[PDB]
Amino acid sequence: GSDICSLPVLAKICQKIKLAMEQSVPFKDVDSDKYSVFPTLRGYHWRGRDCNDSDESVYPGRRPNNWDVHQDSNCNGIWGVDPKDGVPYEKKFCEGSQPRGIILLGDAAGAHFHISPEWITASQMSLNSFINLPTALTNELDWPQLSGATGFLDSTVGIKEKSIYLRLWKRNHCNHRDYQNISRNGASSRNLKKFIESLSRNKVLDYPAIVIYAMIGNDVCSGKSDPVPAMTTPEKLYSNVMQTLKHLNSHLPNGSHVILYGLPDGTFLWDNLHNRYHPLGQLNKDMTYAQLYSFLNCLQVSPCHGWMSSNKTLRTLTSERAEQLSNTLKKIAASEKFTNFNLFYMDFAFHEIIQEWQKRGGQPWQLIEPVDGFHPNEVALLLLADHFWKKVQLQWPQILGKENPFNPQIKQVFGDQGGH
Amino acid sequence: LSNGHTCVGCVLVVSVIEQLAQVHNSTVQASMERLCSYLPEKLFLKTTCYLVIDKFGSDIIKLLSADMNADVVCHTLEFCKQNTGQPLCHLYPLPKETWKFTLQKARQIVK
Ligand SMILES: CCCCCCCCCCCC(=O)O[C@H](CCCCCCCCCCC)CC(=O)O
Ligand SMILES: *[C@@H]1O[C@H](CO)[C@@H](O[C@@H]2O[C@H](CO)[C@@H](O)[C@H](O)[C@H]2NC(C)=O)[C@H](O)[C@H]1NC(C)=O
Ligand SMILES: *[C@@H]1O[C@H](CO)[C@@H](O[C@@H]2O[C@H](CO)[C@@H](O)[C@H](O)[C@H]2NC(C)=O)[C@H](O)[C@H]1NC(C)=O
Ligand SMILES: CCCCCCCCCCC[C@@H](O)CC(=O)O
Ligand SMILES: CCCCCCCCCCC[C@@H](O)CC(=O)O
Ligand SMILES: *[C@@H]1O[C@H](CO)[C@@H](O)[C@H](O)[C@H]1NC(C)=O
Ligand SMILES: *[C@@H]1O[C@H](CO)[C@@H](O)[C@H](O)[C@H]1NC(C)=O
Ligand SMILES: [Ca+2]
Ligand SMILES: [Ca+2]
Ligand SMILES: [Ca+2]
Repeated sequence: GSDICSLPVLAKICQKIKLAMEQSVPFKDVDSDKYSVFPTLRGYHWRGRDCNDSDESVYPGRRPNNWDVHQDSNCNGIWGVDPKDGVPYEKKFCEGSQPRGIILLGDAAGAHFHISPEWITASQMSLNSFINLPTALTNELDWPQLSGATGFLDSTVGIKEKSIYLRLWKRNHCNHRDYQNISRNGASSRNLKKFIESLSRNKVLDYPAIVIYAMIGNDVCSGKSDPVPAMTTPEKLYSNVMQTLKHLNSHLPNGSHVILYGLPDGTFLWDNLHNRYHPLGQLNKDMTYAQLYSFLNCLQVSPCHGWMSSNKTLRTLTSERAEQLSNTLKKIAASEKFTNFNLFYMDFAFHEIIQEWQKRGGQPWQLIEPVDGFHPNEVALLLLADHFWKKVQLQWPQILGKENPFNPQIKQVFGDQGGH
Repeated sequence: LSNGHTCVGCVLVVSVIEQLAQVHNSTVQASMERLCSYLPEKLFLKTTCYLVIDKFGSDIIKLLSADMNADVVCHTLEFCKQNTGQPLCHLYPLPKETWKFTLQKARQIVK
């Protein structure tokens, strides 16, 4: 009787918001092409900003509509005609460069789940602490605009590394805005089918895409008292992934690439954090991550009982299963073939990330979200993107394409290409 | 009514309230007013914060002014519930010998 959502005008707004969140598509999306002019609520913080929200045929990643003579049809900021010779700018600057988008099929880490310690640390709390809170809530507490795969804002942390998207734009400026973070906090191989349709890519009308499949925890993470039986089996993961890959084959244009990320060895969490104080326990040094883990497990609300546990036996079983699921992904990429994309596998390899972080004078505990003591933070995600880029450069240079020779001219004629 | 999430939430909120009053060496009432004053008007966050004070503020004041930690507060106010035979869920060091006596006293305070 109280709820606004039964009011005359707000009823349709309510349902539209809920439907958008159910489907993980932008709430503000007039032409319904899944790209938005609004940042949050699955908006352009998650995907490229829609340069024309009144034209479903205009969105990031689309092949140019007659070389974008009269309209920038792919929101990359490149359009018009050069009066010097009458040649369309997109033709001379982008044709033959083989543009491509970046797509992340991921979980809380890929979307960069982050509860700010400023929100719960009384010693430093102020009015400025919560200015970012409305944005984070309407982003489901994710920060994809700063993530390691699809981040495009200037980083909070002091390290220079960029997201995969911005490294892809830098290589070929025609890829401006062609990013999509298709991730959910609880996403796994089991439930990716429930929002795989939120992916935007037309097999025939859009450019190819690099797709990162990064279900890197939820298949072995659970809050149940006995979390072992709840973990995905290698047989079921294979079955789940194959359905996903089969779905991608009928949506991705030819020339696409799918990269399967292995699962981490989460034992480094307990090892590096169980003695350290949680933000809530820093004022009076009376709460550690060990105390937090035990609290959450008693309540059965831990994001990952298997790894966030004092029970070494359980931590060992979780990594063992994660190793088996990673090997299953390795065997899918090595042996499964699809007409419209090539497959690749990459170990999570967080030990290599720690070593790199240690080279720069850092310690492992500084790579984990302070509040939840589980997810990798912005530092770790950018270091994972750096490791990703260099490995693909070394092993599969074709995935990233070639450096576009016309990048300087694109910058000179179009500048920031419209921003994000 | 009460599940594992309301228990976490209560312990978090009461913990921040208690630690704000300590940091600013203030009363609990002033700490709760400080917290809400920090929260934006957007998304009804500030208003919702003041409504929580309206409903639970007076009980929180009485318990926190008697030097009971967030665990005792949230169990007393029924945000956390120890079911028969099930283990005791707590976030801060807990002396088991006196827990029930402490909880008994806490109930008398808000009675
Ligand atoms: C080091 C291993 C890296 C694993 C990264 C991927 C993690 C995926 C599994 C976890 C899924 C997820 O993060 O859980 C989300 C919500 C996270 C909530 C954490 C809150 C902690 C308790 C309350 C905080 C107050 C202390 C699942 C979801 O909500 O959908
Ligand atoms: C976005 O696209 C629309 C057309 O789809 C442009 O708006 C006008 O749309 C109607 C036809 O649908 C007509 O008034 C014109 O054909 C369009 N305008 C022009 C100038 O052609 C709109 O201009 C586009 N937005 C941008 C920024 O180019
Ligand atoms: C530590 O973790 C282990 C592994 O989960 C628990 O051992 C039991 O293992 C058997 C089979 O190996 C399972 O069927 C039981 O369900 C497990 N116990 C529980 C409670 O789930 C062991 O109990 C854990 N230790 C503690 C103190 O909980
Ligand atoms: C101290 C007052 C402000 C505190 C704000 C804390 C934000 C709440 C975090 C809840 C996170 C989980 O719920 C994630 C989820 O599953 O959605
Ligand atoms: C006394 C301070 C009040 C503390 C507020 C407690 C917040 C309640 C969290 C409930 C979370 C559910 O809505 C969603 C879920 O199931 O995760
Ligand atoms: C793409 O697929 C077509 C068939 O769909 C095939 O003939 C062609 O050789 C492939 N080439 C590339 C670059 O994907
Ligand atoms: C804290 O504030 C009280 C006033 O309520 C004052 O008497 C006391 O000296 C203060 N203590 C410190 C350490 O600031
Ligand atoms: Ca749109
Ligand atoms: Ca559009
Ligand atoms: Ca264009």
